[PDB]
Amino acid sequence: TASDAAPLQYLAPYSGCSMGEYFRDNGKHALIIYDDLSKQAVAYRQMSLLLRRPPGREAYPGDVFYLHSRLLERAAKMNDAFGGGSLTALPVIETQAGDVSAYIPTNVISITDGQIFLETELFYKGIRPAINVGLSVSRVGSAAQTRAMKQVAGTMKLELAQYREVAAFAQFGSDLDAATQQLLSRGVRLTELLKQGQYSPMAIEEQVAVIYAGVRGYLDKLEPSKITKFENAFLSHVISQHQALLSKIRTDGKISEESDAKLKEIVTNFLAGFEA
Amino acid sequence: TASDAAPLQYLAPYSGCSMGEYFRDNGKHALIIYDDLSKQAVAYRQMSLLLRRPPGREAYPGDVFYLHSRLLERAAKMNDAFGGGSLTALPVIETQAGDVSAYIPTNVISITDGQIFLETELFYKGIRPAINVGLSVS
Amino acid sequence: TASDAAPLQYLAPYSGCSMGEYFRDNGKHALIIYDDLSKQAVAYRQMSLLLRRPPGREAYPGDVFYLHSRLLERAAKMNDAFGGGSLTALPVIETQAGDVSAYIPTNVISITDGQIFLETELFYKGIRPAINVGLSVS
Amino acid sequence: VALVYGQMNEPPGARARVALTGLTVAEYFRDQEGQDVLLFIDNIFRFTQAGSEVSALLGRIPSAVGYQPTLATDMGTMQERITTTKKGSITSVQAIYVPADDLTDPAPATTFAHLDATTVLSRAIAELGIYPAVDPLDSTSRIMDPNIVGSEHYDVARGVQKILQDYKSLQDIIAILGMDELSEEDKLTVSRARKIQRFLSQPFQVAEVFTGHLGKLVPLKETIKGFQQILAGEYDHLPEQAFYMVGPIEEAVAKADKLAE
Amino acid sequence: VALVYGQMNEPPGARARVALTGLTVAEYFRDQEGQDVLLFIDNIFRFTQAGSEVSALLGRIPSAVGYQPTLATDMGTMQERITTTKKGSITSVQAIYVPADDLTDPAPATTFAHLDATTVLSRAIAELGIYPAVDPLDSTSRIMDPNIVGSEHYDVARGVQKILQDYKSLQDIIAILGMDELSEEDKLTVSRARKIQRFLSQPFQVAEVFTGHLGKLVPLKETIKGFQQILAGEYDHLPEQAFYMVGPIEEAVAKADKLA
Amino acid sequence: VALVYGQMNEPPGARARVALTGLTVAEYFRDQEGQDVLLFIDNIFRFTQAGSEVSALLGRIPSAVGYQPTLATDMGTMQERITTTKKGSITSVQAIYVPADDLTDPAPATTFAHLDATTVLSRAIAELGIYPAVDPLDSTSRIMDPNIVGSEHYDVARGVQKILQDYKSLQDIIAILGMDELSEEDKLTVSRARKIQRFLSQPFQVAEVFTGHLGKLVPLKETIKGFQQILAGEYDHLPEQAFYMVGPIEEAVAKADKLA
Amino acid sequence: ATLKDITRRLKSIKNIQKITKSMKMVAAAKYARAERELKPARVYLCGAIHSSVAKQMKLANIIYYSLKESTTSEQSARMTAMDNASKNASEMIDKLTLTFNRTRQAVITKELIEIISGAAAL
Repeated sequence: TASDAAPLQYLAPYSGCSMGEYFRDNGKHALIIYDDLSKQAVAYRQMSLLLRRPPGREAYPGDVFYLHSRLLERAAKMNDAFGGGSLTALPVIETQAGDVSAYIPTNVISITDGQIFLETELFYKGIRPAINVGLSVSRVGSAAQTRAMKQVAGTMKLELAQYREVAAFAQFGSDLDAATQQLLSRGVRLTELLKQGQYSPMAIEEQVAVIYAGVRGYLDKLEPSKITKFENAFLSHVISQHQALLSKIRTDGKISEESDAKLKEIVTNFLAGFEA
Repeated sequence: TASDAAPLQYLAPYSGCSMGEYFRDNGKHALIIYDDLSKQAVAYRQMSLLLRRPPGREAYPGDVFYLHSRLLERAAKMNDAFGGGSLTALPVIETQAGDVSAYIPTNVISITDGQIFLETELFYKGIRPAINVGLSVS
Repeated sequence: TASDAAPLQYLAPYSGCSMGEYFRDNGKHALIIYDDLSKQAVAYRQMSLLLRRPPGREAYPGDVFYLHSRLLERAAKMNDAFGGGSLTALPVIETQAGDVSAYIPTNVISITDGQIFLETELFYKGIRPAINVGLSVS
Repeated sequence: VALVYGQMNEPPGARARVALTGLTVAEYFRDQEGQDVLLFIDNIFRFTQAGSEVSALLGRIPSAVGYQPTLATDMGTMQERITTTKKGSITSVQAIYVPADDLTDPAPATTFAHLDATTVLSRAIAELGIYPAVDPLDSTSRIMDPNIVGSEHYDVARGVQKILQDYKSLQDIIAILGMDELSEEDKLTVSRARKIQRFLSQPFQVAEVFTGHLGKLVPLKETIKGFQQILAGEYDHLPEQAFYMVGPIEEAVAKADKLAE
Repeated sequence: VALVYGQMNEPPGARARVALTGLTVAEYFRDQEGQDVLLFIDNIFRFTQAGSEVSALLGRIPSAVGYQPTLATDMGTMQERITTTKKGSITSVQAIYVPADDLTDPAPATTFAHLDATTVLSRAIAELGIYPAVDPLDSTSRIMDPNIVGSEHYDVARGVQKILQDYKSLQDIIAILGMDELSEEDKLTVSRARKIQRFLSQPFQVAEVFTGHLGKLVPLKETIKGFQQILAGEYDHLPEQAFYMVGPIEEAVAKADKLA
Repeated sequence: VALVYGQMNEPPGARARVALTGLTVAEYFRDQEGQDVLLFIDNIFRFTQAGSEVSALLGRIPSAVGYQPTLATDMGTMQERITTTKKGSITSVQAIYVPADDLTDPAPATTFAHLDATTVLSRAIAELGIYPAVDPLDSTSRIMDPNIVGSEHYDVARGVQKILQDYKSLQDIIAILGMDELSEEDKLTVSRARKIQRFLSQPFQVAEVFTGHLGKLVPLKETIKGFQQILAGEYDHLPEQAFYMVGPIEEAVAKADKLA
Repeated sequence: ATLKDITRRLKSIKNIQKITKSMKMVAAAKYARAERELKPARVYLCGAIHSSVAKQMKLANIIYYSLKESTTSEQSARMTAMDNASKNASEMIDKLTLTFNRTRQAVITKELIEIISGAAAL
């Protein structure tokens, strides 16, 4: 913390890394969150300059890139020959006025496999979590999604990208064709489905059930203002009454033609209930 | 003035201040205009760099705030116990491209008891004095 | 060229100039083409930062205008009493994004006796030479 | 109330320490007496400017923006004492100067992490005559949680912020393209936003010399409700001006009449 | 292929030199065996950055934007070893990262001083299913000069692009006002353009283990003819999909047959 | 005329002192002969630049933008001798080169305070074809006082600036949307402003080879007048082009006939 | 200029350019419809429309005429007008970006030069 000498703030991430390596190496899986790499960079810069090493841009030492790369590379997926164990790392970087190109944000972006970009404008507009879906990325991609998710994730990703093309028009769309007027609607509902309260992470099966609902078109006639309420209650319902379908989805790992049909009815009857 | 040595330009404000305190400390009233505190800062900056004191933000000494705070704190209203005299100061600062957020401009705006901000836009427009109502305060 | 030490890139234009000067000095007429003064300027700046001279606008050393004025002052038209000879210089300067206000371009415009500005727009649109007839001058 | 002072007429040194003296007095009542302390510091930036002023004479290569290389740690070992413990409680209100108005300046920037609630004031708001000039979209509190203030409190707050954000985005655009083309749906949020923008101002009891208005103190429920109604469309008839420099929503209604002529 | 690696954990000096090491290797297949080697530097920006780190460490004053004082020489001493000598030639495909999307940033700006062509891969094109997903209007080359590729080559190329450009124009119209105020003329530019767009796609032998399709290595001659004729109007009767993922025009013809 | 020169080809020290030298010559006529002098200097910015050239060599920590910490005092003890006194008069005209066009540059920035009148030239205006390219809202003169130029002069002067200032704020919108959406009233300022802007230009003998027109010299009362009328709406019927490149207003009316 | 100032305009002129562009596609649409409906009727921010009539300003059979015409001309006018407005917004988004990057760069160099200047005076 804040009052601990620079060197301890400097070290912290490595000493935490080692701890996570014990799991990685032993066929076990470990997750590590560095919060933040921005403050540690500062700690390091402070010692560098006090030891009088040469300062480069932003007063950072020439080896600041090497401080993080040697840290973030220790995260990896081993081979069975080595135990198949892993170390995933979620490093946090604090940008300034959204300057993702400032020095440290540039290094770390350049080192990692993807970025989840959060934005104030989004946050205050009601999108929480504030993920900017267009600029966020996952180099690993689907190589890491489940077949269940992919079954849905894929068309969602696509209507959203499509909405993003037209979104700006909405607010002045004094007379748009029903083609694009369609994408605006899918656009705002899909967006409302991505919203989420905190401290309540969902089970992959619950996420696909809800995503399926709007992606399939079921909430298209529903009011944007209600999707948050719909999902909540809809999900409360299937987590209550339908734990056998979710268990299927879960197990079968995908949405069978059957479970597909069962969901159709579950949502078309719940929706009816819903707008009574 | 312009050809006087940097140290004279630097001192000038403190000199003039002291002549104003005579009135302030003797139950009389004085008004001092520091025209301007921008050129003094430059003088200070010059004197200071030539002494080999490491330059700071914008090339000025790390203590330019202090340079002006020390001076302007002297303008004051004494109680009857001290004569009830006073010293009122009207320091001038020159902005560039009407940018009042600038470091020096704000350094000095954060010492005085208000500011009168004049804009060239208002001036050309016919509004003279070019006082900017919104940005000036007391 | 691109692979010779900066000092050689820096030097190159002065040497060529001296060769053009023989002709100028003997009633003859030479033409010198400096391509480009942009890169000579960065070669000289590499030298200057390595010698530790204070970097200024765009990190260029304070004397880069003179790097160029000295060179281009040597192009000249002598009168009969000195041979009538002459040296004509067509120095080249590379702007970024058509920005003709940059430090180096401006420097050089303030030395030569006109410019020939070629525009990228013109070039694609099929007008070549991509000369900008309103902006260019002699 | 005990008072400790190291003003602007002092040498850097005094300025680099008064906060310590002040804070030390406060820690006594927290620990040795176990009481509930209220700590006011105006302005903590001065502690950091003090240090930057002697820094070069201490022989240090400057960090960015002229600051000393030990800014954050210097701030850390201090800010970490200004805190509530199990022994006593401190409620610190620290004024934080923002050089050149730039919130990213290493100092203001480095201080956010030490706070649980932040009130960001803006000259752009002040310039319009809206006091207190708090920026509604740049101010935050760690208790703005439905689990802590309640959903009515929470939905209103966020409701007010969405509309001000929604209006911020349109501002630059109706600026040029004008307002006709806007959807009645969107020219109502321009309305409500402009009224909220005002309903957020308030005549302070310590600024009558400034506003020429009697200071009003509004109770938490009068606030939540007033905004709830503006957001609800319950005053789309009153004029914006009726909402400027008033306490509770009823004064906005009364002021409408007074303005009614 | 020989692979030379300078991983991100390596110190500045290592990521600094590894592109030279790779260079060394390639120079052999040219100066010792006089081949036409291919050099791939991925990515050219990290080369430059490694340069700055090393520079800063040696305590030299950075220049504009924080790069090294020797940015231009560090680059030149390497780029220049990549050429066609009498013995053979090294050709380099360099992956470029543009900082801040700023093409006038010193890193990128310096780099273009040496480039003779750009290959712009485009996500948009990919979305058309078109692959390779190269952008026919954004990708460029210094040697696209009739004085270098010859008038024929030069004209076909300039023919392909204009048509592709024109169609781009119409693209806006089509979607809004609907595809028909379109002239006997405007309807042909589209048709052909759409045939062209496809004829520009192609099956790679590298992706055979996967596309279940046979890779094609079309020859330059075949390339110019192909497009020549489409421009010409020789296959206006052929249908679009006849041209998707094929090699030489001959295949466009035969695919049409199997497509009745 | 006495001529003193230390040009672009001299080493820094020469350029750093020739001003002093021309200056001294002038001081002699002023004080030793009580003479009315005229002192032309091209360019006084070069003296300061010269100073910046040697300053590192003198071993000084640089001030902002790499200039010498003694910039102002150096300008000062030099500028302060270029002045009229009780003994003699010195009318001095000094050209001040502005680097990169930046008037916030320490050199030019520090020079404003030494003048009584300033003529700030603009690339933007020059590029519009208006010569001299003087910025009307940026040039000033301590004589622009009603009690010195008379109120007639003082009111036309402030009249012209007010309309150009007004035109200036409309420009942002004119820029995306043109004039259509403009108020009938606003469009009249625009018309008048564009006619005042053109009438401010004029052919110089010295620039005849470039204007293609004969140089003109307009008498003050002709200027005060011509501008009154324009302001007063006495020429709202003439076209802008009538006012471009002319002397007296009477010539602007004529040009209008010729334009037919 | 301030990167934050420049990013405001850019932020907004980028929007104005997409709005404006959208308004033309609409204006073209209606104008398609109109040129057709116009055909028959003769056998019986909109540019300088409302003003042109306004200045020169100081049944049914013909009412539907002046109407059926005044809408082709209008939807024509809005169309071109919004066509050039985004043409203007684009020259600006390209113009401002250059000012943004000159400043962006300049700000970084200016700072470093300040640091280097102070370090070197020790």
